[PDB]
Amino acid sequence: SDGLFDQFKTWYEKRHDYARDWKVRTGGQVVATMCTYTPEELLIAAGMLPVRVLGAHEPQNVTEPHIFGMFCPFCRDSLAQGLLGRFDYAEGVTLTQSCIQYRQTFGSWRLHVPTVKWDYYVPMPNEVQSPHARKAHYEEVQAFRVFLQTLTGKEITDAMLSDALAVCDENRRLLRELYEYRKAADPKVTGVEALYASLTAQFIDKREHNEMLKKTLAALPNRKVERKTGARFMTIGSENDDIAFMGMVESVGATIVIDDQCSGSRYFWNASKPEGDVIKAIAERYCDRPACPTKDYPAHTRFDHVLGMAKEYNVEGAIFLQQKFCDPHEGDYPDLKRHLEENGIPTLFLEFDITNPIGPFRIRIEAFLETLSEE
Amino acid sequence: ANKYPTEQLKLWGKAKELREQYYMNYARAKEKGGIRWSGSAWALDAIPAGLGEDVYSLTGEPYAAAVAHDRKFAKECMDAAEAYGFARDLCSYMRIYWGGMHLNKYAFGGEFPKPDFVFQTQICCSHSKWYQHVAKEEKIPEFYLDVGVGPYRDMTDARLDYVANQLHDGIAFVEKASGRKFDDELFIKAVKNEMRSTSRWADICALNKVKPAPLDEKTMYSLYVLCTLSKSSQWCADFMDELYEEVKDRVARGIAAVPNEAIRLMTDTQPPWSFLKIFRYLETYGAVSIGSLYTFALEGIWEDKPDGSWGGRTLPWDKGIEINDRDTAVRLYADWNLSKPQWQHFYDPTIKSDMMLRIIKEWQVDGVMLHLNRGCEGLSVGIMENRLAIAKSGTPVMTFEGNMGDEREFDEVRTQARVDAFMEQLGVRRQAASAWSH
Ligand SMILES: CC(C)(COP(=O)(O)OP(=O)(O)OC[C@H]1O[C@@H](n2cnc3c(N)ncnc32)[C@H](O)[C@@H]1OP(=O)(O)O)[C@@H](O)C(=O)NCCC(=O)NCCSC(=O)C1=CCCC=C1
Ligand code: SF4
Repeated sequence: SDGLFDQFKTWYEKRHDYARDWKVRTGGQVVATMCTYTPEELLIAAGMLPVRVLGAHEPQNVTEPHIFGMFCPFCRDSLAQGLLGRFDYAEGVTLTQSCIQYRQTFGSWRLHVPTVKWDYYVPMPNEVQSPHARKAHYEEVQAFRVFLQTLTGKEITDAMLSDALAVCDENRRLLRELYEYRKAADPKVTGVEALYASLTAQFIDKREHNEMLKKTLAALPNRKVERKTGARFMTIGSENDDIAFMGMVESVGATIVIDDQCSGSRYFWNASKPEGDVIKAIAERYCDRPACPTKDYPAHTRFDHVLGMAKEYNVEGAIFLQQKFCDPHEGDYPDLKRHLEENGIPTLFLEFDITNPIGPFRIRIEAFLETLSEE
Repeated sequence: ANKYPTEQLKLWGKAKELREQYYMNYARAKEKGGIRWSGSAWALDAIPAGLGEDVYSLTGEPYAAAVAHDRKFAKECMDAAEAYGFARDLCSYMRIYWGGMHLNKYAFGGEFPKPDFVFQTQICCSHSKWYQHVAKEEKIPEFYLDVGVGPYRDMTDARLDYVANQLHDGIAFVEKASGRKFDDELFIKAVKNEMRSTSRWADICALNKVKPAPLDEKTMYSLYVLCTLSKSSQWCADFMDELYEEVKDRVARGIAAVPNEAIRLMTDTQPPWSFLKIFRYLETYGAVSIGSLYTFALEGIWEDKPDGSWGGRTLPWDKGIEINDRDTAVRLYADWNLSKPQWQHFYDPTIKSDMMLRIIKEWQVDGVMLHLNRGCEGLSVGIMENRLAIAKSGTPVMTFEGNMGDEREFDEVRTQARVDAFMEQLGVRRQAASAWSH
């Protein structure tokens, strides 16, 4: 009703218009980014706007010659956005290594999207638990810096990197402050509103996004809550960026109070540590971040992260949203499910294609709510 | 009609016996206090070899492939994994392996033998998840080597450092997990034998460039497998040398695997293991498969030769490079493995496209049959871009959908009809070419 989050909703709906106008105002380049491990500080320091590729959740046939249909809907939907010309304003494309399926989106995009002027693949270590991974990633981040300096012909100094890191860390801290409100019994921020904020963080200028988050937080102390909370849900998955689906969940008698997904907490959760070598601060922030399943071995540190979030936000039920064919999350799913259930959190499993009729999922959510109402 | 002389391989029985002995040794490892470990065929098995000559692996994918050849047992294993709760679209080898562990049945008889530890390479996402479940169910230590440092051609000092330093951690891990002291001499011998076996497998594959091909791919599946069992063993290296001598003699005598050879085909990844009869069917057309990047380089290690051709990689000691200490051996061992051709498409599918185009040229291939393998994300990533690159090149190329480990996603009838249509296509193209050049 009060429209507090409308700016984030507009930014999401009009993301492409925003990027084009950003180029007019700043004269900078736009870079299509893939996977949340992209070291965006480096792109910001180089004067560029990082915009995360996401899907459109509409029917598409353009990817069949490029990606075999055994691979997930997200990697195909994402590639379709490039092939359809919807990122034609982006001079660059970059991916930082995680899931192997996503690497196909990057490979096919750099080969076939005719507006790409440059590309870069960052082989971030997967084994962030190794004592050698932070040194390796330090050198990867430095190498990307050298690449960007060469590409733009402008020195990217430590001061420039430190200013970009400050902007990113402020965004991460502000998003965490926003999330704090979701711990209340009657949250002043819905899960949908939190999602608009955390997703747009990934494709709006961070300086502009931080200003909007600061306005949002200035308004929350006195914001009036009219809706009833209903059941306290957690959403768990890879990306989880279908806001329309989340809106259905919150309309049937529930609130999504926390999440484990790259549209949300897994993107922003930790700020960097205070540290004088800015390359180390940047590289280690990503290594220390809650891990993608692909990067979570030998220990399943994710299980403790997810359960800790569930307890801190007083979750009553956890909903696994899984992309069809998603190997990293499929590999973790049976035992993550058991871990939550053994700790008193009932779970629900839902699987998604590029598009999905909402009717069947709502029936499942309503049946899940009836189960919570009994024990 | 039979234009070429043909002969069965003399070392066939030995190839089969070495593989059977490998599986029996894993099961019997404890009778004399041996060590057992498990991990991928891509694990760096010279590291556990530093712990003794009685260190026996079970490599996960070749074991699962052996199970997949027994359709009934593979179905039972997959059903057990599904009962635990795993998605049926996960890697079919991993599901098979998991199921057989829960059923507690070994394909070669007896209980499923418990490994002492997991020693794994991680490049495919499923590489960790496979053994995380195993290590939890068996309650054993687990070590993973992250080899994800990007294409070999782009390698830096720091990337190689990352892999080498992890290998030093792996040495410490296997010492602690086993209770034994690592022996540099045994380790270095194992590095050298792995270099020998993987380069020599490539040398053997390179002999298949001649007409007639001395080996057919179905036969090769019983030969490339040895390096997937224990590439760092003396037995595997020595057998590769012996096999090379036999295949050289076949070339010298004009011996064809397929006496009516008229068509040379190339395949790609992971054939459906309970349907290898498709190869024999193609032989009736005079079609021989000369191999694939998979058969040649799942373990084979290659280099560019002085004439530009592809052949086995030069052993360091034939290049004046000494290997006389642990640290030197670790870094050379890391570098050797990072050059594996079948790791490169995990980063850049065009590297594999170019490798496939090169095989088509150097092995004189007439047509390409690509398996769109729903059972293996790791070897299937990029496959459609590879198909496109072959299609643009002018070489005939077809696809068929399947799953190497799960027959429920392989349609025998449709696939055979697609392959028969492809043989017709190759005949039509030959008629047109003849008619145009008179
Ligand atoms: C055992 C097998 C499955 C089947 O074998 P066979 O079909 O040969 O059956 P058989 O019952 O044993 O013998 C009957 C046959 O012997 C023939 N013959 C007789 N005398 C012969 C002679 N003197 N010379 C030549 N041939 C001779 C007869 O003609 C007859 O054949 P026929 O009926 O058609 O006429 C075999 O293909 C094999 O080992 N595959 C490897 C599986 C595997 O482990 N792969 C590694 C996976 S690792 C991996 O994927 C990854 C790793 C890492 C990362 C990701 C992936
Ligand atoms: S999907 Fe393929 S590459 Fe990955 S674990 Fe399975 S057999 Fe190995």
